Amino acid sequence: ADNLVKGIHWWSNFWEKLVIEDSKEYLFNQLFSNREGFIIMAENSEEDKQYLIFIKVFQQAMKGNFAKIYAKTEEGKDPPIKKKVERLRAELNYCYDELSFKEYLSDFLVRGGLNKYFNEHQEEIALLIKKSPWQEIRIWSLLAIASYKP
Amino acid sequence: NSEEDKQYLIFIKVFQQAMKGNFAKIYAKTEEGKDPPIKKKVERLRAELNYCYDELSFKEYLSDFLVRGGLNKYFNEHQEEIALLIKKSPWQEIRIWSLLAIASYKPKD
Amino acid sequence: NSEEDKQYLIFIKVFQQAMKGNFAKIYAKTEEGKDPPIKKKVERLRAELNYCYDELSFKEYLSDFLVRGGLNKYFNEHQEEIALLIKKSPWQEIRIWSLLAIASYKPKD
Amino acid sequence: NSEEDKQYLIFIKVFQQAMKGNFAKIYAKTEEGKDPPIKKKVERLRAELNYCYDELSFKEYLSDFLVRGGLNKYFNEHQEEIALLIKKSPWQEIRIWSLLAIASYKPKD
Amino acid sequence: PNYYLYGTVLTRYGLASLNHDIRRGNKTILQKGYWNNGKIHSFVGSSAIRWALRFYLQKQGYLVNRVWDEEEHINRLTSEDFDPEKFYDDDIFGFALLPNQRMGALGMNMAVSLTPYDGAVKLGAKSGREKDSTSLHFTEYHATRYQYYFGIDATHLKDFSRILPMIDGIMNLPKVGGSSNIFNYPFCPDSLVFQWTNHFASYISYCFEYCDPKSKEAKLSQEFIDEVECGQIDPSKLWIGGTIVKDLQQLDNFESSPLNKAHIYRNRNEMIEALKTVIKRDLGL
Amino acid sequence: PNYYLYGTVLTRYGLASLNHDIRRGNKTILQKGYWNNGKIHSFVGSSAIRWALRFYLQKQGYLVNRVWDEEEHINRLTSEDFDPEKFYDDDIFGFALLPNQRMGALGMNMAVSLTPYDGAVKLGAKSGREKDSTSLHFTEYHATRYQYYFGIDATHLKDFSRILPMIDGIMNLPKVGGSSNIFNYPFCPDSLVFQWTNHFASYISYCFEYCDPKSKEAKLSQEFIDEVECGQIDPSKLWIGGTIVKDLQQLDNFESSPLNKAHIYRNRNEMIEALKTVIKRDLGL
Amino acid sequence: PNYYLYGTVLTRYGLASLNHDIRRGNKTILQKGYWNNGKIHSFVGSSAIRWALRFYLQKQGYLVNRVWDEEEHINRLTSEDFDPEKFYDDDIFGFALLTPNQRMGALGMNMAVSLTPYDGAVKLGAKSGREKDSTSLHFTEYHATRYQYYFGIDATHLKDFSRILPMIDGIMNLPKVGGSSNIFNYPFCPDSLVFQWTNHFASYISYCFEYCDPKSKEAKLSQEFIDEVECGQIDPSKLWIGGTIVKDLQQLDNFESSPLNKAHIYRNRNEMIEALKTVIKRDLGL
Repeated sequence: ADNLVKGIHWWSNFWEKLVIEDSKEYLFNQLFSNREGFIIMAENSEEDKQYLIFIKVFQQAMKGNFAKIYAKTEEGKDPPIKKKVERLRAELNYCYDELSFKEYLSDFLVRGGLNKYFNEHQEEIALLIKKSPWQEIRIWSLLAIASYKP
Repeated sequence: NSEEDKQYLIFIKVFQQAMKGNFAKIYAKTEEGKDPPIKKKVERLRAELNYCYDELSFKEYLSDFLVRGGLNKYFNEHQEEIALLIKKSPWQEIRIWSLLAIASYKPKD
Repeated sequence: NSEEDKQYLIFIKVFQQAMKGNFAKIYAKTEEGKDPPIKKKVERLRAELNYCYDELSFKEYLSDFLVRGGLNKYFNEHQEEIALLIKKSPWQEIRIWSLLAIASYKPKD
Repeated sequence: NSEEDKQYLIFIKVFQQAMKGNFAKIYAKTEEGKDPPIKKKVERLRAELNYCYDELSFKEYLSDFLVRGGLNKYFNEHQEEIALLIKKSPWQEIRIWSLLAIASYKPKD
Repeated sequence: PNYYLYGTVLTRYGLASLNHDIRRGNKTILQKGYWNNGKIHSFVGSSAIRWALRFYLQKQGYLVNRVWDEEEHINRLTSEDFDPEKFYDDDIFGFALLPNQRMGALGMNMAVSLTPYDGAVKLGAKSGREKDSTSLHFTEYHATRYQYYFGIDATHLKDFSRILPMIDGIMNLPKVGGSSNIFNYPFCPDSLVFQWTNHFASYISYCFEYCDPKSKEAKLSQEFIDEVECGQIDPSKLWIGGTIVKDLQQLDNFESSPLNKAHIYRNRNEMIEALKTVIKRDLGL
Repeated sequence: PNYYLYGTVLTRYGLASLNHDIRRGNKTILQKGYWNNGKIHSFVGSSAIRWALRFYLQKQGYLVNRVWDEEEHINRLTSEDFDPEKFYDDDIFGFALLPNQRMGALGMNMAVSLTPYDGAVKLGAKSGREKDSTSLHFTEYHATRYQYYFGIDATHLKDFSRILPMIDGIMNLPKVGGSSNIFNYPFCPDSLVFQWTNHFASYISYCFEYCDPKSKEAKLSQEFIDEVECGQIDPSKLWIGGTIVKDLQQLDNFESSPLNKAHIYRNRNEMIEALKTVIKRDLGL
Repeated sequence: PNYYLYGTVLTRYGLASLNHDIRRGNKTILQKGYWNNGKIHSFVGSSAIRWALRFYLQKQGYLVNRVWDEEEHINRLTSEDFDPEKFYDDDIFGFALLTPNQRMGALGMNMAVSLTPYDGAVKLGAKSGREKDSTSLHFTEYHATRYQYYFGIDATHLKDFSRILPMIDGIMNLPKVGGSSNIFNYPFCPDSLVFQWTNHFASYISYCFEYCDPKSKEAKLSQEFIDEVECGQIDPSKLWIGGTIVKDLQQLDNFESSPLNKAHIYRNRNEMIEALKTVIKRDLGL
């Protein structure tokens, strides 16, 4: 509402408030309750487009990784997809600078396999990875993990 | 886009053309059987790239892969730019660029 | 800028011109309708370049290959710079530059 | 700078001047419209340089080549430095320098 | 008259995690912010150095209204009424209980990191196979020289002789609040730039700069040297000592620059003795 | 009177994989970060040395609260009520419940590698045939000498005699947490720089510096020698011992330098005995 | 009490290809890295030596949980639940499962270093003749040097103290270390030993053997180790030196006046091993 009155983009810095500032998750839970709503407004945001394409790219990569784990999973045993997702969040949060985070992101994208979205928007996604500060890319990767819905 | 971004894009395309050449050689060499290994080849390529520990070994592997690829139209049109980019930029950034090119490889329709 | 990089680029050009000379030599040698071995020759060159065991090895080969290339103008323009670059520098980096040249001659044809 | 590299460069120049003298001799030998054998002479020079079995071999060869070159002005001004450089240093290194020199004569004409 | 003492101090090189801010998740972030060139630098707060000076005054045997029980880790008040005439800490650092308040002679600024913070982190984990929620953790650290600026008003001191113990404490600063178990970072000075003048204007605030973005070089800033060249900041009132003395003496044309006729001492103790003699002569002590 | 013991000791040359960070993929990432001259140096956690000293104290009498099982790989507490008056562990290293919380008598800094780390990686395979995801793996090593800086407040110890066992343990440090099976790195020191003074001012930080890329010469420093020459860090308060003594005695003008009149013993045991005698005399033990 | 056995052992000169790293192409590259003076040296993985010791314990009877099939090259476990009380291999080398499921490991050893810088030494391999395919041409790297590695055992940590005795014999009569023994048979038996048996954690004998002399085989003792011995540190009564290095030590001038003369020095290796085992049994009550 404030941003609306200001006339500035609603998505001024929701994540900052939702997570960075809201460690307690007081409104982060609201994010969980209204994540779709956040995405809805983000969809309205044209600039988000590129980050939406990156969201789809990361979702496809994690789909490939989960398929690899499913193939690795023994018969009868329950695959630890929840544990793997928690590991993904922990590893992404561990990354401390641009170099290490970009290393991990590129390695994960490679391990994902053939990505259709990353093929269609090759140059755009490549430039987004090269230009955007690594903290932002980490934030949107975390959102992609949280927004994954098969 | 600035000049550095153009150089980075040509490097991505150069690596993709090199992978095209290597995969073509793999297809031609092992046409026997149900299907030659490409997914295993891609996994091995990623493992080799991640294996490289310093600038010397990684640059050696990158140059060896580039020559193994064959003729490189993107590397034809830009000699000095890409050569200087490879020699100057830190080898880790080259590793990120190569992995991104790997993940961005568009299959030939 | 960074005259060392200029010397590196002109060395790449020198190696490319030498391989051009050797390509002309093999094209002259072949006869009848037989396909002139170029892919075979390039792969042989790459294999011999990878095979090396320090200093004398691969430096003798570099000099011999440059001589086999014959008249090379880029090396003609700059004598002392390239001579010092060949005598100095770790041989592995010279191998990197030569392999990059292998992949960067294809722009010429 | 770096006096040993100065000796290396003056050795390069001495070898180039000696082979200039040898080329002048063989141009004098030939007559009428036959193409004077020079690329063949360069190949012969390279092959004879490659053929050697350490120390006395290739040292008698380098001395004989310098003699058949004729009068070397650079050698005249630099007798002691050239002689000391030849007596010392591994013979393989001197052969590598000589092969460079070979590839290096062309800017003379 | 109205004499004041200003100085910018540089610390040694070492790993420091002295100012952890409000931690997130499992990682204990050390407080950081922007500085010269827009690169993030790690900050150690001035309140920490003020606490360190208070602890020094307590340990040396001076009165000090606030007593810090080391074993109890608690702070006690010798008297509920602040008496700046009798207590050194009340005289220097001031007070506000909410007379009632004092301005405070010592005015100190934050301790910035000379080198930008890359983001290096350290993992710590509880040993043993029995692992719980508190098993593993990440602690952020920084390998940097720290630099802080301070300014005191000699006239404002209720007792003028109190300036000597504060200088001694700055040169012999006890531990600055941090994590001494795993990052024991000595805050002892190794290069000073001190100014003792009657005018207030100060042009020595953060006069230190790095030669390379990731290095322990610690050269003097160009602005400070240039300003000494131009004509202000009288060399007779300048006091420079420490490791930067060597770099200054290795500079070209140093024997002709106005830096030559300024108080420079390789040994910090000698420069401190000279400055203390000057202060005692100026304030009639 | 307050007393402190600051020191920086250097380890022997050998392979090191002591402080694996995160194991990114198959590569157990030997933890590293930037250091002097902007080159990546491998690090050994200070908590590792604290654990090693705890284990040393536990192994030889010396009642400690935290007993390491060595069989179940678990830590047992003899009494949850930490009592620094009785236990060596609580008196020395401190504790935190989350009572008294102590402060810790020993302050440690992270061990740094004296040489930059290039890639130093190693393969690993499991016998042959029937290969699974655990068959192939990598381990990072490092062939250098490690250097760390530590400091104890002697007065802060509940029992003043407890300073002796820590010196004995630092001289005889057990296995520091790391891949002892594949890379058995002894952390015993071969060159010591100890100072025992009565004021906090603590130079002799990571003085040991040699760079010289890939070597094992381990020259002392230029800046520490400088300080010595200048007049501070008086030689009577300095203790230097180890293989560095051999290099020091070969320096020119060493007989006239102030570094000569410092306590120099080529043998480590003699210097440690002398330091123990001095400490016992000063603290009245 | 607590007793620790520290020792540095130098192998015999020969051609070795025991540490193929990654197989970049045809070339099977030795595992190598910068060791000293900035020169590249070849390293043998310590896990290979541990495998050799396990195989030795398996061969000469004894009880070892991991049995090497030696016909299918497959590992089998006699008992899935590791029992350090019974099995020698689990008691000595430890185990990780993923009774305690984790063992510390009584033997801690370092990777084997090459006493000589590794310069070239690549060797061709061509398969028969005619009908040549992609597997017809291959290169194998090698190295003519002496390998030296560092190991340490705490006999106190062993569940059975008598298990220290087989380990020393295995160190002496070590079977083949994992490598291309078909074409590069490198015997890893010791030819010079420097053993220290003490009751404290300080070793100071990590890599005592060092000779440099590029492509020679002199294998002299490092100057720093001799200086440490003369310093009074490392008591000669706790030092055990045996092998070919003994001859060079005796040929040194003023050897009798040197403190090294008071150390347990035996030219023969087996007699030194017997004396060491006698001392170990006397100080362990066996």
